Amino acid sequence: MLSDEQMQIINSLVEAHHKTYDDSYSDFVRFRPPVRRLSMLPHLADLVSYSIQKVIGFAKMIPGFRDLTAEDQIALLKSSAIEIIMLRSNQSFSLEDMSWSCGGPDFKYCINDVTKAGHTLELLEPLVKFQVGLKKLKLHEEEHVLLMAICLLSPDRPGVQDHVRIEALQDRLCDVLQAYIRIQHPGGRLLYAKMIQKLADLRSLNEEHSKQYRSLSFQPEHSMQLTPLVLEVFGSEV
Amino acid sequence: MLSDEQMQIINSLVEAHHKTYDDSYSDFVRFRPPVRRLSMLPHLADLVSYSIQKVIGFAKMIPGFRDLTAEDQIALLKSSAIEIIMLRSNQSFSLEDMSWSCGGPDFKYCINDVTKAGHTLELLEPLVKFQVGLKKLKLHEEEHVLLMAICLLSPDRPGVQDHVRIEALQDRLCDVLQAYIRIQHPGGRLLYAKMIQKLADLRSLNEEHSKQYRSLSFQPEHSMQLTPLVLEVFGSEV
Amino acid sequence: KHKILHRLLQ
Amino acid sequence: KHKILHRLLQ
Ligand SMILES: C=C1/C(=C\C=C2/CCC[C@]3(C)[C@@H](C(CCCC(C)(C)O)CCCC(C)(C)O)CC[C@@H]23)C[C@@H](O)C[C@@H]1O
Ligand SMILES: C=C1/C(=C\C=C2/CCC[C@]3(C)[C@@H](C(CCCC(C)(C)O)CCCC(C)(C)O)CC[C@@H]23)C[C@@H](O)C[C@@H]1O
Repeated sequence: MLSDEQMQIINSLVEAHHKTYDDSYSDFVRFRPPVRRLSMLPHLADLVSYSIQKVIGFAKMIPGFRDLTAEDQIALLKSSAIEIIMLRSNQSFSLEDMSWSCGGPDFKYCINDVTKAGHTLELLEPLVKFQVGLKKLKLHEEEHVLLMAICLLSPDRPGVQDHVRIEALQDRLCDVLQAYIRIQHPGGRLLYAKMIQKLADLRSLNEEHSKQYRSLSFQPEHSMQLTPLVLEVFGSEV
Repeated sequence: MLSDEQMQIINSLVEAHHKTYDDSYSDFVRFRPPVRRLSMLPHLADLVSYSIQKVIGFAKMIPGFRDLTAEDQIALLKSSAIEIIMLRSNQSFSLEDMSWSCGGPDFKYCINDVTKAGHTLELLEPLVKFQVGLKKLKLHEEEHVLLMAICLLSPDRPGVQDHVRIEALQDRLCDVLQAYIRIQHPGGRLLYAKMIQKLADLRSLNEEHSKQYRSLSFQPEHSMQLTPLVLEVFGSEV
Repeated sequence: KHKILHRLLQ
Repeated sequence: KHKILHRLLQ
């Protein structure tokens, strides 16, 4: 069975998530409205920008993260943000209609829509594949929140400094996850390994996005549709 | 009576305006919705950003402007944009309710609202005064469009180079305006001088905005609400 | 800078 | 740069 410190980690993460994720998606009406040349760009840019702020909020509450140098914090956020976005978005994803259901017709996001935001079907495909596979793991809220913190504390991120301390923090988290599945998750002998796998699939998805985004980013008529936060997090200014 | 060249200028300006100004304000639903900490900021930032693009569009069609160096064009836009914004906004201003009426409750803009976008009443007052006074001049569409082009081609703008050619273009425009009022505007012996006056009131309003904006601009939690175009036009990068 | 304006100015 | 992130990180 788990220890006191590990259990205090589970609480903190679960609380952080609840505090930064609304299952009713009521804030989406404050974004520039969706429109089905990259007519979805304005809306999705806002959805992503909103989410960064949320990932930041969650991150600030990951035990150990607050103590990292401002630079490393920034370094981890910049390189993992999009991955954390994809992970948390799974909660709104539906195997039923292969889309992120956040509202009526307006906030239901089809693969098609992400295209009207400058993204091809070729790379939109692996995202759905990742979403579907991840959904099938029927993760407990405690595992979903752990995986996000693991992802965030990957020492292998361009720009990181104290990669030894990042490495250590991530390992402490990886422990709690393995222990938790062992004790609390009936029927999950492979789960862990499966979850670790997901982290690598995210890396590809990340790299892929970087390319797509770079292109978009360089055309001023498009970058003018993005928000300051997006431009900053995905920007390449050292 | 007017000449052929002067009359060709009137047409071009009137057409440019019609092409860049919608009296139905139907595009406002694409902006982030208004909300009555600077809750109106997101919406107004979008309203202003939209307008810059429109002022650019109009500018590109001012006879003579297209031939200026890219730098001078940029220099004139950066320093006059806000002034042109205030001028064209007069069309939506209503002496009846002292507000810019662009839609139902949502798009009706009260002095109060601009406050929820980081602007004090002290300086919001002179704007209304300017709007009211300008409205009372019952300008013809031909005079309103001329005044905007005059304003835009003021040689006295920080950053301008060929101020002699700017000076000349503005004078050609000032001619057409004086001639037009003489020939076509029954009862306007003072009008011209009154209009030229307005240009100076704009200068103050401009300077005032610059200060307000600078403050806002420097607080990241606020500038993150603005758009790339606004940040660029009002930014101070040489 | 002024990348956006340069583009909008065609 | 990174003015926004620095601020959001408190
Ligand atoms: C955000 C959240 C939601 C859905 C996620 C989506 C649907 C729209 C498009 C997104 C945002 C994907 C996009 C990134 C688009 C952004 C930009 C700036 C236009 O390059 C995909 C890029 C990834 C691939 C590999 C497809 O190229 C990643 C996750 C997808 C809703 C809710 O669950 C909150 C969550 O928090
Ligand atoms: C735009 C247009 C319209 C109205 C104009 C308004 C109402 C809202 C607030 C504005 C946009 C004033 C603001 C500038 C706010 C912008 C920002 C970035 C938040 O610092 C005022 C600053 C001037 C004073 C002197 C008040 O400080 C200037 C003109 C005012 C509607 C339509 O007519 C199109 C027009 O095209």
